[PDB]
Amino acid sequence: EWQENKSWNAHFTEHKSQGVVVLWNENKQQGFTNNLKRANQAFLPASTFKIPNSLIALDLGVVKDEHQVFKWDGQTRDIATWNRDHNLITAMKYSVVPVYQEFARQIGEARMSKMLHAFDYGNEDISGNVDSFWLDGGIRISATEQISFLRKLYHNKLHVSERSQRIVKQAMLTEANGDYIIRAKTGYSTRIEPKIGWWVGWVELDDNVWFFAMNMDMPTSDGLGLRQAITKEVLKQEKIIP
Amino acid sequence: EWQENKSWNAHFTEHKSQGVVVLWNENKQQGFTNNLKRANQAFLPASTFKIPNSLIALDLGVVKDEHQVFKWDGQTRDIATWNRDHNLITAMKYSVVPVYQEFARQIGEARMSKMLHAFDYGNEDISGNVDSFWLDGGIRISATEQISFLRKLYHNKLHVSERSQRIVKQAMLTEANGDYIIRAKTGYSTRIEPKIGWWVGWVELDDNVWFFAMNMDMPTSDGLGLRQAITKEVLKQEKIIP
Ligand SMILES: O=C(O)c1cccc(-c2ccncc2)c1
Ligand SMILES: O=C(O)c1cccc(-c2ccncc2)c1
Ligand SMILES: [Cl-]
Repeated sequence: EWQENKSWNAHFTEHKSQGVVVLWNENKQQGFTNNLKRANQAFLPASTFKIPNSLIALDLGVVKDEHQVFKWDGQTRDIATWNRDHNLITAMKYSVVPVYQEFARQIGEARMSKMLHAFDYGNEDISGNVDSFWLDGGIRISATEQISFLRKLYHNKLHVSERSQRIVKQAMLTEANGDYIIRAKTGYSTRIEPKIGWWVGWVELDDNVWFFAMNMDMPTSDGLGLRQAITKEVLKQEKIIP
Repeated sequence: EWQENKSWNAHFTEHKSQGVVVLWNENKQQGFTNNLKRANQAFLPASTFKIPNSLIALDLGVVKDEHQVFKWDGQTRDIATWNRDHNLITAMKYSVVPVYQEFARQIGEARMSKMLHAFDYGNEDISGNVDSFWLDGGIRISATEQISFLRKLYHNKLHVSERSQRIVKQAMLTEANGDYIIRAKTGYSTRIEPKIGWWVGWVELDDNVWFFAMNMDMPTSDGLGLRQAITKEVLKQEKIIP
């Protein structure tokens, strides 16, 4: 079941923003959120779509392994980190859109659609440009649906090879220490309203795993750092991390 | 290719200790150490042997995956974390000797011997008790030999399944942030003189990989923390980590 905790809103109001945090206790099979309605509100996935995109590219051979180099095309873009060669790890670390756009082109409209249906991903609607539908197309997904999708990935239950799912889980590595491990992916939807920021993944503990998925209104890029900051303060309140 | 940098000794002396640090730049294929002799002096692997031990156990089916639970045998031991159920992740995280002793028993002398030779691991001598040879048996490995093994693990070139190697590298995960990822294994040898502590692994960067292997005199358990502190103080000096 699910369960609402309005107290987390204090973290959002503390930063003069508003959004939703959704946690899932794998052991107890229980979910927690500050806003059950927005937890089920479907938004554009934006760069969080790089998870299923990576899975499909790997399983089809578009990506050989996490070391394959995808050379810069030479176009100077507003994000400096995008103007250099990348591999799967760095491409996901820096949310390099142009690399995954090339993945989607080679994947193809048809194969992308078939796989997202097998993943049961959001509304499964890729309408728009094959190389930007997750940014300005018709695909939509809610926070609870992210967790459902993420859970399949953790258990290697998605309909792709185990290898592909392990590699993507490796590429999602964000932070790790003696207390926890975080495998997650950021997102920043700016092309179509509402402008929001994503952060979806999970926290690995010794004896349990806490899946999470959060989105928040992001009218300007200054507040991107709040995606992780607000998430972590909820984790510290729930005593999941020191 | 190899170069000696006696300046690093300052990090050992300010802590009233002695030891060796060995670095290998994968891109440039160059190695650096503070003591060429000790870098090639072979010691007992101790708990660093849990890398090859895990690889063999996985490849033979002794360990099904990183989720298989290994039940505490109900015998109280002086290490609190050992009086607990474990999987490969927590077992390696907490150096749970009893769990790996059962691995070796199930693996068997013959298969254990055969595999270590394929790995070209240390002196490849499993002489002693199958359930403790890496602690008070005849097997020996030097810091430089550890790196040659670690490098084969990183490139999946060892004579075991790719999956087995990916799993162990996941279990080796120790620390991660926006600047680097560390996958390593600690060691603490006390049954045969000299008493030492190990730390072998590597640092993953965006554009390079730094392999490392260090051991230091450990007369008492009070200085175990210096294994990581000293190693990191060298990494900062070589500007491998901020
Ligand atoms: O957080 C993300 O996922 C993401 C993706 C693409 C671009 C940017 C971005 C845009 C402007 N200034 C800073 C960062 C962020
Ligand atoms: O650091 C390790 O890898 C390790 C492995 C096994 C045991 C111990 C140990 C033994 C006594 N007191 C404290 C710790 C340490
Ligand atoms: Cl990993």
